[PDB]
Amino acid sequence: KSRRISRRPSDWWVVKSEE
Amino acid sequence: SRRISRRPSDWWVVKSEE
Amino acid sequence: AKSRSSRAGLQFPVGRVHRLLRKGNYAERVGAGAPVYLAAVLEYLTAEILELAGNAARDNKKTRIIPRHLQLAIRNDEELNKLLGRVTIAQGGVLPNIQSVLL
Amino acid sequence: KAKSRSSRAGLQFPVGRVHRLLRKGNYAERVGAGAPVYLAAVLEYLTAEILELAGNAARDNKKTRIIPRHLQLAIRNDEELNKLLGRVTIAQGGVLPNIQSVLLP
Amino acid sequence: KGLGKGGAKRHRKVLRDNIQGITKPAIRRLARRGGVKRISGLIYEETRGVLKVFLENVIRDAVTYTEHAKRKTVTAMDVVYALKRQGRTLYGFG
Amino acid sequence: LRDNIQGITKPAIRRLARRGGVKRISGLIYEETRGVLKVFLENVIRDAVTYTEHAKRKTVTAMDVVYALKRQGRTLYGFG
Amino acid sequence: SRRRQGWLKEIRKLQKSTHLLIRKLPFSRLAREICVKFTRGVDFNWQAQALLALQEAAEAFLVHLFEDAYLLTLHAGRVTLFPKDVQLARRIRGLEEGL
Amino acid sequence: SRRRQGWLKEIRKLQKSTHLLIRKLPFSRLAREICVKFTRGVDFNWQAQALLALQEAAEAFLVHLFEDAYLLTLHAGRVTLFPKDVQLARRIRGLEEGL
Amino acid sequence: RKESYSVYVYKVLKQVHPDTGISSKAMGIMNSFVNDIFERIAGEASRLAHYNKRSTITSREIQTAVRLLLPGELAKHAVSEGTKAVTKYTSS
Amino acid sequence: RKESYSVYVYKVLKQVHPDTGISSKAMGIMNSFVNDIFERIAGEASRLAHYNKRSTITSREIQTAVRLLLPGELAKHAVSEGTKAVTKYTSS
Amino acid sequence: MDETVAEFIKRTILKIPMNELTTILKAWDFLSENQLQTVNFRQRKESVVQHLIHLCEEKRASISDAALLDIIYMQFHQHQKVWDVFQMSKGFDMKQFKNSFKKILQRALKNVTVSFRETEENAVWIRIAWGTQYTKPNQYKPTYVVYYSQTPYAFTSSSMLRRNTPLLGQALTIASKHHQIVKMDLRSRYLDSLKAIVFKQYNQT
DNA sequence: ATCGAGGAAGTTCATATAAAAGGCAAACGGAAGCATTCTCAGAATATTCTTTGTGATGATGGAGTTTCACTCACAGAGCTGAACATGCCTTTTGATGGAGCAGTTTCCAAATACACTTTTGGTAGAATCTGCAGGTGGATATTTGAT
DNA sequence: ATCAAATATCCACCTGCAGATTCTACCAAAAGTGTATTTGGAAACTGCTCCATCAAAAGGCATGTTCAGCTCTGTGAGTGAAACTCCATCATCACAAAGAATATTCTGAGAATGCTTCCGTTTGCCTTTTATATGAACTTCCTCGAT
Repeated sequence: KSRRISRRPSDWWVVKSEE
Repeated sequence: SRRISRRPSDWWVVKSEE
Repeated sequence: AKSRSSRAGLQFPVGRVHRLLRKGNYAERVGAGAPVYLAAVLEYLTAEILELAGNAARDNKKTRIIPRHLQLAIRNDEELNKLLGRVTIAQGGVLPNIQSVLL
Repeated sequence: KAKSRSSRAGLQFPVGRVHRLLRKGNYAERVGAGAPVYLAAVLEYLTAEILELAGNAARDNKKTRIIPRHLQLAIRNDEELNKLLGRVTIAQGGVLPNIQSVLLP
Repeated sequence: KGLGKGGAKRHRKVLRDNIQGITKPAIRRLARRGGVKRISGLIYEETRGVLKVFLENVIRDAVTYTEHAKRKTVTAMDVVYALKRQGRTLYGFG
Repeated sequence: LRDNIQGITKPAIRRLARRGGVKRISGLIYEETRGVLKVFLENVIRDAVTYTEHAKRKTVTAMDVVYALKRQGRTLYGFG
Repeated sequence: SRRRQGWLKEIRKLQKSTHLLIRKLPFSRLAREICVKFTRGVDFNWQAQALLALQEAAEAFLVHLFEDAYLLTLHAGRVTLFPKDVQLARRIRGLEEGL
Repeated sequence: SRRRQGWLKEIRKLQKSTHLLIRKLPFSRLAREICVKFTRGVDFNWQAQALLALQEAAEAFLVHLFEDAYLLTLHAGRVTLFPKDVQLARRIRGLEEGL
Repeated sequence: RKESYSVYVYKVLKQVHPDTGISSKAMGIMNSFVNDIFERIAGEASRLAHYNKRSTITSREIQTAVRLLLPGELAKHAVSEGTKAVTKYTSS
Repeated sequence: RKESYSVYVYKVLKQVHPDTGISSKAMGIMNSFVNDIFERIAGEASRLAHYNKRSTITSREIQTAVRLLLPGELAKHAVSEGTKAVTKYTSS
Repeated sequence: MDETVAEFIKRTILKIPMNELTTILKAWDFLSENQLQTVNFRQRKESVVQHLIHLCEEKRASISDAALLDIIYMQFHQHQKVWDVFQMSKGFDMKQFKNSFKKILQRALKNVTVSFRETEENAVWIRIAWGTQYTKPNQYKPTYVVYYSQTPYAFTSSSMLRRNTPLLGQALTIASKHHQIVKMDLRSRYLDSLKAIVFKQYNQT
């Protein structure tokens, strides 16, 4: 089987800028 | 027929029998 | 020479419900008494949200129900809220809501 | 005699049981031939993706048999399996060990 | 509310407690899992309110599947189905 | 660094939150609501151009948005 | 001594395990009373897999409510909860995830 | 006068009516840009009901986000909003009501 | 060529209001209200006939679907006005 | 008499881990997970063939059902491992 | 009228087979037979019971007299419930007995087990339900006692509710003019099998 | 530093509980080959609808200065809710017979599709006929705040 | 204080887009009369499975008193946002031609249904065999607290 990139929840209630 | 239409509908506060 | 709907006494078409309810494959066989009983519940709701809006037409003094008066007839009822929960309305507006606490 | 359609597809989840369930559910009137081989792949890839993470749940907790707690630390510590199963509470489960911010000494 | 009225014999038909089986440290140990570092003295009345209005939005959906197929026994598949239409899908018993 | 997202103009976000009952807006919601709006339009137009590219057309119609908001969880009663 | 440590031993203990937290026989006698206020007269009959099917939904709901209610205490400079912080945690929640 | 009244007369004016609050041609130039970052290279073509279909949802979702997000301002004793009050109100809805 | 309920809903309004008119966009909302109640109910009554492994949506398997898709006090009238439709449909 | 997917899932576990066992209640969750993804995909694929005036759930209308019922990064790897299982089934 | 009587009558009638459905209702003596002409019995039983409800909604519909419908139902289905034989001693139509049938548990109700339907061979039929001091009684797990005013034998149905076996003996012995009650070796399915084991040993001593 | 006491891994160890190998009946379903059936891609074509351009245009937003109301840290008065220690009543287990009640099997008729029927009224859509709403002005009626 | 321009109302007008009204004709759908078919009510019975007790059994909860870490209120330095005078440029309406794109009509071929035969594969079922885990003891180790 291949691999994807699986990230730990990567806090998402805080809005992300491109930076 | 007619039912009762309840205008405010304050629903989030829990309210006991009093 | 008798309409099916006039056997019930209601107004919404029994046959148009009975026509659609086979064409979607909701079941492979549709009973006889069913699309009469569905033609009542679809009318009792649409005769419920109009009478609130129709009594909302006079109180704001416009004799034609414009799509604002549906929005103030749905959200000003406890029991019609829970039915139309995850549903917005086009040209809607919100309830007149400020609290005093902000004012 | 190579007549098992699963072995013809190179998959492991069955094919004919998917093809039987796509008609007894009344989802359409006719069911395509190429369809339930494509549904027996996506359910494999959604089964191999959980257990590869749940497989690393038992190894890093020093046990050898995946118990229902180990799925709860496998699904929620993904990004995308959270947003897939947003309405799912796994029984005999547990929650994530959330050390809060203002509990730090 | 309080239908099937209590005073068919006398007042105070709450005979032992009938609601207070959800004990004081049980609501504590629920909140201790969530990260509640300290519980104020009115939540012991509050959670008993919310848990009573969670059962009436499950069992009304759960006894209806039971009363439909003409039985007297609520099954495990009935509660799984009732929570599935509710919005809280359960993967335990299906 | 010129345009194409600052068309959601400076007092327009103000007059939005007036309807919600916000007495007085701070000085970062003018940037914050432009962040929410971009992550709202990527979880609609993904589901809306999917129905268009499926049934092989090139036009996103009115029914291509009412469906994709119905599968999202926000059923709309304007156009369907 | 007086206060060795009260709670931080207990929270990291209870998040580690996966037990049930409300005892079964009171949680049955809460259901059967509420089951008889609907479908009047006939008290019904419960399979023993059904009571362990609410309790893995009830004690998974309230543990998601309290944690998501606790993020309102930290937003107001408190530490302790209040019934302000549960009444507000249901109204923001939006009428389909706990009423 | 120094200030007659600004905020109170403007708010009860806006809840009284049923406008749209974002001008259309910027809202078209926002939508077509996001559409071309998907479906690589090739553009598309929009009917003039679909751009009045998002604007009866986007200005129906942002207005329902702000009224919900404003109740976290009153819970902290403030009056003004902050991005502490929007980044908390996208959380408690829980992953299916604004992400 | 797509059919609506616009002649029908307009007849319902006259039974409870002798003089109230309806705008031509408000009839559009009264389409997608009544199909959304329709596509729920038949799309949820199919699940019971698939559960108990029968194959006839009868006049009974709408009733337990009506008692799910409605809240508390709206339930008791809509089923009681519903059964008033079937009883004078059989005894004709 | 009621059939599960349990023997098939147990082969997937041995393909990716040579020694990892699975408890019985853990096999119960792996059933009512994989019917929930199945009932979503084959339920939402029904709505497209009912929309676009067709009658056949084809091999294409699962593919636009995969790209909706899954989030972002898990989509593009599922569909690219999807169509590979169709091409070798065609030119067998 | 009450509201639980609608659910009770609707579930009582559906236990009866379609054969003797007209035998019960003519013998139950509650509704007018001209309404039985209106009730067309030759159709689906779903629509049969609702018209029977609707023709009981226009009357008093008391829980006391609706309980009597279950009592006649048990007289014609005596091959299902398991029976028991008691007997009293230490002391006729038992007229002074019927004066105070209900001398037990005064704080719960005025009458929990009220039943007025007498039967020949001096047979009394009393439907015994049960409840507690702050709970409503349970109308679906009854207990049936057939006692004779000449033989001190009492024919008692098996109690699905436990814990209340000797107090049923106390509520029947103290209310009668007796002092003793026993528990013999007679627990069978039938009543004709309770003829040749009770009426043979007692009536031919 | 000095050293007592838990606290915590870390190890061993029997031990049921739960699970894996095995087996095979075998009831059931996937499969091959075949016969026949149609839905749907491919191509030609009228034609709805929408992009790209212009010029008026002015309501409306971007920049700036400001003044006051508002957010934030500190400190002290008051009160409230965790630790604690200890009887005891209450939840567990288990084992219990009984059994109400779920599940199965077997009949058959009263309700359901097929289908062509004739009807037909009924809805959708197309020009004509009204009138209700929004805006302007009639600006008079009325409470706002400065001399 | 009254003067004062706003804030608000009503009264009358006045298009002008917008519903409303016939009447269409007829297409499409529905309503009716039988033909022939069948799911599912309805009755009876096996036997799985759960209420209702008794009872060690202790594990866990109820009550009361304390106390230090909270919650609440006030102040004041410091500030970040509404308010307001201007002014341009960017959103809008109208149009019109240009057309890429949509929708309808029409044909046939590779694809799905359908019955049948014959195997393989998937079940429940023990069944034996096998193992991991967990709870216990267990000691040695070893952090942490009182002299």
